[PDB]
Amino acid sequence: SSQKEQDVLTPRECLILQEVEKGFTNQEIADALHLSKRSIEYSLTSIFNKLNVGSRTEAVLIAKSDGVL
Amino acid sequence: SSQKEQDVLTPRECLILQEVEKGFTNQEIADALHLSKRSIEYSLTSIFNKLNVGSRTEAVLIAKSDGVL
Repeated sequence: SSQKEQDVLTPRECLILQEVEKGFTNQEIADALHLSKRSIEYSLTSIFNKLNVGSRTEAVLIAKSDGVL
Repeated sequence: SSQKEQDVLTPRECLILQEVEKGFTNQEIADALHLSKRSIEYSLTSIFNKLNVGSRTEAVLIAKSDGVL
């Protein structure tokens, strides 16, 4: 639970991460969740707060750092 | 030379990567190169092509994947 950070996030936020950390971008996340590059960006900017991510770059970076991918 | 992909890039493009792969975002790249979020984004979107990066996410992701950070 509190051990995790990238997966302890909200279900969508976790989906967000996996789609960024995937190795594409927020646009692919939108494409994945069926949202929009506009919609997920609002989740990326908030993941900036939640995951202490810089904006998106850490969302994908920290995942590998942790061992997620 | 041809072995590298992330660092074989243009001097700026390499600087771009290191600032994304750093663990902040393109905005920190802008702030690092003293450009702008609007100018580096133009480099990120082209690094999409150069590095085969998905937009920016791979720029920071693939770095760790390779062992850059």
